[PDB]
Amino acid sequence: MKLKERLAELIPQWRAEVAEIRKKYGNRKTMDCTIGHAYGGMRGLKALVCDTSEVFPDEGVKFRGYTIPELREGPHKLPTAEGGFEPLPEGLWYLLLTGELPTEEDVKEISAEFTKRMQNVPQYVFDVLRAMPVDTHPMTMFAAGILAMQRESVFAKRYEEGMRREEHWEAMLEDSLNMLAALPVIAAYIYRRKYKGDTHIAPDPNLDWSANLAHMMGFDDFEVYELFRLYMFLHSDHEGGNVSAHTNLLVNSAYSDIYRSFSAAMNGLAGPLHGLANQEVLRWIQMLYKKFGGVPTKEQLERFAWDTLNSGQVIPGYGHAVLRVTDPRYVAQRDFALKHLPDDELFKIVSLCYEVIPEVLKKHGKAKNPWPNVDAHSGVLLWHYGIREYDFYTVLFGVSRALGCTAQAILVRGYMLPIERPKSITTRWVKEVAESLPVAGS
Amino acid sequence: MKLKERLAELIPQWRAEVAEIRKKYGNRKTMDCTIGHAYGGMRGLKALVCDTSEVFPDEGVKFRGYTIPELREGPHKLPTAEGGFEPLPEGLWYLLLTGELPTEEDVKEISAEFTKRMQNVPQYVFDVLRAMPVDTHPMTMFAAGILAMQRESVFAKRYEEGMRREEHWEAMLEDSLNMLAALPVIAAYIYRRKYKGDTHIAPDPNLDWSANLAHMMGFDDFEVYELFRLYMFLHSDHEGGNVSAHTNLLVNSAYSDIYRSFSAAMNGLAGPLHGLANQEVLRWIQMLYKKFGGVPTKEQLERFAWDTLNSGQVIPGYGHAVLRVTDPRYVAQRDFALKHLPDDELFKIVSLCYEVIPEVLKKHGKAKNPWPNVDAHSGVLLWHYGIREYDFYTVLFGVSRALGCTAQAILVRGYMLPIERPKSITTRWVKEVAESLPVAG
Amino acid sequence: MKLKERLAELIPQWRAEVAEIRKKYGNRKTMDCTIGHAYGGMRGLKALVCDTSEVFPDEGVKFRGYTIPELREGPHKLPTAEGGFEPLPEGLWYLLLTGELPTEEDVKEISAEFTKRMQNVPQYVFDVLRAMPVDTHPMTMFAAGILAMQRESVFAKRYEEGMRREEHWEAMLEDSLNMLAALPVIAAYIYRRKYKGDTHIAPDPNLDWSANLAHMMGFDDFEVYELFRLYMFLHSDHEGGNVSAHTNLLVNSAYSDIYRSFSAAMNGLAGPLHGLANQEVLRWIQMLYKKFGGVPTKEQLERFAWDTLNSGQVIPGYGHAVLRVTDPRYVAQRDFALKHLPDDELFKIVSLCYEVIPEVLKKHGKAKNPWPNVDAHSGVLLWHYGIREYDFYTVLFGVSRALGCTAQAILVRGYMLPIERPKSITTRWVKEVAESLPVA
Amino acid sequence: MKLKERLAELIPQWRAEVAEIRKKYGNRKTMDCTIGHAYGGMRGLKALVCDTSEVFPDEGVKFRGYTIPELREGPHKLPTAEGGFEPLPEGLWYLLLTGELPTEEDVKEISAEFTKRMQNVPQYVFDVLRAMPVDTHPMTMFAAGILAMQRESVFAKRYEEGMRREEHWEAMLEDSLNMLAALPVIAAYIYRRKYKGDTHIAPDPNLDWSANLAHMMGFDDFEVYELFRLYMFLHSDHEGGNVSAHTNLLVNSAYSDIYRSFSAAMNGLAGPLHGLANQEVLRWIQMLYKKFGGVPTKEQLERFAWDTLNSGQVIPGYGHAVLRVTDPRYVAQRDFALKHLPDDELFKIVSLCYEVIPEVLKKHGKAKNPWPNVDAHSGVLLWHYGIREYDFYTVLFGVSRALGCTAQAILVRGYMLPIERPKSITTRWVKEVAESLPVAG
Ligand SMILES: CC(=O)SCCNC(=O)CCNC(=O)[C@H](O)C(C)(C)COP(=O)(O)OP(=O)(O)OC[C@H]1O[C@@H](n2cnc3c(N)ncnc32)[C@H](O)[C@@H]1OP(=O)(O)O
Ligand SMILES: CC(C)(COP(=O)(O)OP(=O)(O)OC[C@H]1O[C@@H](n2cnc3c(N)ncnc32)[C@H](O)[C@@H]1OP(=O)(O)O)[C@@H](O)C(=O)NCCC(=O)NCCS
Ligand SMILES: O=C([O-])CC(=O)C(=O)O
Ligand SMILES: O=C([O-])CC(=O)C(=O)O
Ligand SMILES: O=C([O-])CC(=O)C(=O)O
Repeated sequence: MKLKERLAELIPQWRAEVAEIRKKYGNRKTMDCTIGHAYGGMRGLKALVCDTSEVFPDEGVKFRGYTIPELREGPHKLPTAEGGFEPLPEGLWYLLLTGELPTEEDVKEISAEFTKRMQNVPQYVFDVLRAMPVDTHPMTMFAAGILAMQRESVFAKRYEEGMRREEHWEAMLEDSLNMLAALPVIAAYIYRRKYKGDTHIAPDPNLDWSANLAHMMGFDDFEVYELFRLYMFLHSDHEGGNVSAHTNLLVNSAYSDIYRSFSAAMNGLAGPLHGLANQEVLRWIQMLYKKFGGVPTKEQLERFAWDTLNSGQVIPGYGHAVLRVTDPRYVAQRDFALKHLPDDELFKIVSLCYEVIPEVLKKHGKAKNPWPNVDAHSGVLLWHYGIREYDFYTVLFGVSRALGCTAQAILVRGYMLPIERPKSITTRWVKEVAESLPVAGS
Repeated sequence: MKLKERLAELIPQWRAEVAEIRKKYGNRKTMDCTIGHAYGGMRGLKALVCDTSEVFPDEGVKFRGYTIPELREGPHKLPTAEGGFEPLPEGLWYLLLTGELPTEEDVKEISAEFTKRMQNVPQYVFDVLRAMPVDTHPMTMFAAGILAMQRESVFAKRYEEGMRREEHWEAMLEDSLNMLAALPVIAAYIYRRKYKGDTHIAPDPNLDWSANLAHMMGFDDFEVYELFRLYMFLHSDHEGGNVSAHTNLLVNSAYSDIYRSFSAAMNGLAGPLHGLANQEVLRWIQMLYKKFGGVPTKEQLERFAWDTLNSGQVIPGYGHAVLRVTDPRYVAQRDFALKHLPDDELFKIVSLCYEVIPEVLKKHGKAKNPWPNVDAHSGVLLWHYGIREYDFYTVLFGVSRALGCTAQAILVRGYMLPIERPKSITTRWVKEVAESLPVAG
Repeated sequence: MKLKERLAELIPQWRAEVAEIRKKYGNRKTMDCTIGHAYGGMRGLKALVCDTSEVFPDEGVKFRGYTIPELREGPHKLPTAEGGFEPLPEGLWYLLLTGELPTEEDVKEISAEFTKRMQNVPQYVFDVLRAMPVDTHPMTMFAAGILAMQRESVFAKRYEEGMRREEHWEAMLEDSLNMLAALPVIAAYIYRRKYKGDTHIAPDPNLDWSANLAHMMGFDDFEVYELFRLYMFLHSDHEGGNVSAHTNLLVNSAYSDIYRSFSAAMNGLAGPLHGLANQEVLRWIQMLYKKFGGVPTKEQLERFAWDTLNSGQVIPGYGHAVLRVTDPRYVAQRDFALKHLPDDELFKIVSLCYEVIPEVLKKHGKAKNPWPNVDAHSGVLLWHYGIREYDFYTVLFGVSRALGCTAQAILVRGYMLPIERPKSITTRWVKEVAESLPVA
Repeated sequence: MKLKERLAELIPQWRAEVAEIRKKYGNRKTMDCTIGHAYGGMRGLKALVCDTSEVFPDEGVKFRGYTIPELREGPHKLPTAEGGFEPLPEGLWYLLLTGELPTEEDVKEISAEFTKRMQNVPQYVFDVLRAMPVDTHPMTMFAAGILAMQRESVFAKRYEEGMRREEHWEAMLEDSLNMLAALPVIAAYIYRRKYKGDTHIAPDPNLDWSANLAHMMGFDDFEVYELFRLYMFLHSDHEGGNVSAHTNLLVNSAYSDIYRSFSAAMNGLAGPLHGLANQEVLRWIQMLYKKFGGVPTKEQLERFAWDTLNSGQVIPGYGHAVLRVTDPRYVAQRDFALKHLPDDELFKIVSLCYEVIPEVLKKHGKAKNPWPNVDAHSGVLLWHYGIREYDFYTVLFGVSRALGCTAQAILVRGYMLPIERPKSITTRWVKEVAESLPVAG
């Protein structure tokens, strides 16, 4: 498999380079660590490594150096499905792992690997899923189902039998192949059992990964396959500092396998502060629609935005700190709606918003960035094609972000990064010492 | 419950204090952040707040200011079971939450809440546990059963009903009582199914929390109860920077409830680098006894230690970097053995090790610490009484450590600390800019 | 446990005696092995060892030298339940193992050990039984339940860890205590699921083993407790050579643990020539009662007996492989019935058969034994007290016969007897050499 | 089906021949019965009839007069798979029942019958299997599933309804066909659940019986299919007197159906001294290999054999109750290894064992047969092809041995042999009487 033969060459180089970076430049200072950082969620503190994606506050997130547009269209385009436009997550994943663009064949090998292993979800994983009351939240069911599959972990097995640190990444790749293949199956199982009368649709062995997720949920239109593919591409990764990506690295750092690290990560993604934005945006949009008995005019939408902001509320999906431009992930999805559903009422509102809202956020002047993010666009897309089960949206997210998390975990284990072990401090000590302490600088 | 009425008075005070500390001293620098932290798992980086316990290099861990001697023996001794000597975790928990020492009444209220609530483990939790093949690792079973119980989360439900941040700690507390009550039942269920022929022993409503775990695992000797109480006490908390306590805090920072954070924390505990040390020690002691056909002499042990150190190995249970004195958690456990099982042979090796290994580690001069930690003593105690299922040792650990994780989670949600969102950096950026960075100093 | 302390003395002794026998007398001839033996199910062949019991053609079974009357009536009467008359099987089991008569206190130890270990049937055993469809034959359910419990086998675990032959008996004893405690629980569960609407009754912790089976099956009655005690006493053991006992020895001889060897045995007891006769007697008694609208005359019964034989059938409950006199196991149940239900009409038919059928069978002139065996009497007792689930009768048998199976397997492992592996022969060889062989 | 048409003529002939023999040659003496026989496991005592096969002390097994070479290569080579070399068990079975060598067409009739009925394993058997904890030994799982399926016995249903003794062999044949079809499915379910992540592969209707078992286990190489064919053939049958065959006859004799008689026989095969030796052989080789970190010297193996003897353990894979020479089932398997895997490490240890272990057992002086048996060789063959789960090896044996068990049960109910019921004797009797008894010569 190209993906592995390649990683067999690159990872020992990278390991040597990281060893060199630690020895030679370990003592280079990047910043001051303050009291503020400890009480402030480490916000700003350069504490983590991640090589799969990087946010440039001018341009947006980039995957191994490449912009999102570049990878969606033009000579840098990632391989599609036969007769498709949208880039397959399978090829995206190859990129995150190798830093290199995959060929057509490279991607067909990953799709085949995911397809073959998609048949190897253990029966007991379903037994476990069926044991959970049906009204359990989908993110609980999802994480639990992932965790139960831990019995099949090749990393745990091999760790216990005795394996060199040099082989960690190989076992992590093998487990990641297995778990990634499992996720559409588990997710679909949950979807079907909760929402669609407990009727189960098997994988089609001719579909790519994302499309199979759609097929197994019960959607077979070409457009939905294309949506799923795009969705999975865009949401795959976003640095390592978000709660879910961080949890993954943290639990991985103790040599806990991907089933443990990833399911932990999902427990994190399930949190209301990490995993709900998509849904809140959508719910808002639909409230607008109900309020104005249809699409509002440019004027009505300005009047509403002003009243929202003046009673101290936020406009969902707009105005998050890190960027200073429009999220490429938003732009990609706008592009998709304009092509395949331009006359959708709820999307018209989203389109009106893209025109109005940043003009209102600029003249209100409370947001240093007035532009939308990826979560501003996704909801209407799902809803249009009849995926209307808000709670489940976070599962879809989780399915995508496993691309990032597995790639990251394979790499840091390839690099042989040590256990994540910050130092906590007590308020007792803060109060003892704070006066004696230098201000940030000197 | 006094604990609640008390937290009602204290947590607003602590919330206002922490606001003030952030405003007035946020800009105070504690240390240099380096490349080395980012590629070194943040070793040393004062990035977290934990007010439940603190490690002093020259004394050991302290719980809310108080040493282990103070609480176990000393002038501030925590309430025991009737007839008992060892401190009840129920009172330690009270202390971790309030920073104040419990009365006998306070401990009984907590004991009584854990007992009542021990009857409220949903049937579906057992269904889930049973659906897992019996040869599944017990820490996977443990974390999965806890996670399944997420459906009963009061936090989760109240968050969606819409609730002020001001009330977070109350929901966290409620869930924390339910979960803690459930942990012994889940852990016992796993033990009985895997190791004891799938026969199930119900909670005794007259036993404290620790004892009930022993009871439900099928051990009713007073000494065993006393061991369980001590164990649960010693292992309850060790700062917030360790993987499990950190995982707990991290996932909690997203407003995920205690079942999600604690199950996640347990996935980290399951990690070979975090959860196995007392087993490794015990097997080490067990190998010595096999090798010398009994307790080695001073001289056999010294040779074997020097041989060990001269092939680049470490001696398990000894020579950890943070302490510079013997871990008081080790001392308390040695005190227990000397008193209750002094002729146990594996104990005799452990005790001999206490004399011999520090001397060999001083002479060898490589260790900045020649002394043992908790993990060097805990195995032979468990094994003495017939808890011999190595893999399950991490579950006992987990049960104890829930006392600390719950306390820390209740607290930081009282404080209303924000989400944990550090910044990641690229090797690409480091390789570019490293040469142009100042050196720390 | 006195039982163990005693076996700890006795088995080393017996093992040395058996060694001595094999060395000094191994080549001592007992009988001729013939072609009839090989094609005739080994009838008469002294091929096996059993020290628990011996079946005398002209006297009946003896348990370690002691007759049923000796142990039920006196002058060597075993301990009873408090206020009971019937011997407790706990006491019989003690005697089968040691060859010594138990004290009262020795029997309470065993009762208390069964009661304690009764609480230790694994949940997964029930899981297994519930997965069997409810119309499954109950002997199928029984053997499966026992076999599933093989996962808790101490012999199996210890064998793998490494143990010398001398230690086998101790592992066999531990498993036998666990399994024997389990059988009443498993039997009751099957009974209650099949026949009593799937409601389940726990062990009562102040009942002996036999009476706990009755209790858990739903019958709380002194006479019933007494019947079960007697029943379990009587079917306990009957030499080494019957199909169930022999199956147990055979599978045991390859170092398979008691769950394997006993479940195998129950597969054999489930067989129509070994375990169904109780039932066939009852049905035949009920047929008589229906035809003649009550208890028949001696004339009506004789006709019906002749009509049974002319239609090519056996008269059930009569005859035996080796017995040639009235089975003492029959007589003991006759005494029970005379005492507790002498006006019961089915019983009346059974009693009338005792006077009439032996004459019929003597004249018929085929049967080598014209007298009743145990199976002639058991059904009408069970039926009288409200146990009417015919197929389940063989389970009760199974629970009892466990007593002798456990004792024998423990002993033979104590002795360290080797694997049972006789030589087979072909019909081709026989045909070629038969003329040249000597006669016996 | 030719098989049945042929049995319908042959069995009445055999029935009558038997009846005549019982009548005419009942009192023919074959040998003396001794105290030795009663206390020595009947060793040598001609106490059973078997017509499928006969084990010669000095040559090993013959199936209906034919040797293994004769049927595998020799002038009377059984039909293979298309493009195959190894003989198919389907044809050996036809030989066992009829005494006649099958055609191509007769073997395809049986293969097709197995294939068709492979689909008819009830759902409840799989429910029973899953109800068992996954760490249950395979041989217990195998026996239990077989036993659960007793519900579908035609013989037990027809017996309960009233059926003549003459229709017995017919009901036994119908049941055997169904059960034999079931055993690969049942065996493969156990293999998959325990060892391959609880995913399940359906039968392939284009495969013969042995190959389909591999297929359903997860192994599809031709050489693997060939190994299974040879394996199922070699372990089919071995006289009446082996513990499994005899347990089957014993239970059969009370009119218990094949599901009861064969599950019973499997509880006997599971014994360390019987079929479980194929597992024990590999466990023993493993301990060897670990002790000397690789292929040991002659001296190291010598020392190792003796240490197992001196610790009161058996050396698995050597010895036999009738064999007094190297087992031709062994020689056959060696042949297979030399051809297919001559350089395998484990195979080298087995080859070494063939020189050394007989030498040890001669000097030790107790074994009547110092040479290897079938179970010495079988494990290494499977291990080579990636079937390394040695606890499963006795299940494969069982699937094969069902062939012999079914052939014998059908025949003996055709002959109408009676219940097996030898006489037991007491030790008390032996003491009193022994001095008076004649010495046998
Ligand atoms: C069932 C099958 O498929 S094949 C054979 C069984 N499988 C095994 O490899 C088990 C190991 N082998 C043995 O135990 C024996 O050879 C068996 C199982 C065949 C038993 O057969 P027996 O006829 O009782 O053996 P044999 O007549 O040689 O026994 C005489 C003595 O030799 C010993 N002996 C025989 N084979 C072995 C052996 N492989 N290792 C150690 N001791 C042995 C016996 O234990 C006995 O010792 P004892 O006098 O202290 O009781
Ligand atoms: C138990 C039993 C099967 C043993 O049979 P056995 O060892 O073959 O007995 P015998 O040596 O007395 O058999 C000789 C003949 O008498 C016949 N016979 C024996 N008992 C008989 C009976 N109760 N009714 C009719 N005929 C009988 C046999 O069928 C045989 O007939 P055959 O010569 O036509 O073949 C036999 O006595 C019998 O069939 N009994 C009835 C069933 C029963 O109640 N069994 C309980 C067993 S504890
Ligand atoms: O005891 C532990 O788990 C280690 C620990 O607390 C820490 O390093 O902070
Ligand atoms: O003894 C026999 O063979 C038949 C019998 O009565 C029994 O097994 O109890
Ligand atoms: O064990 C026996 O006696 C004969 C046999 O099956 C065997 O070698 O498998």
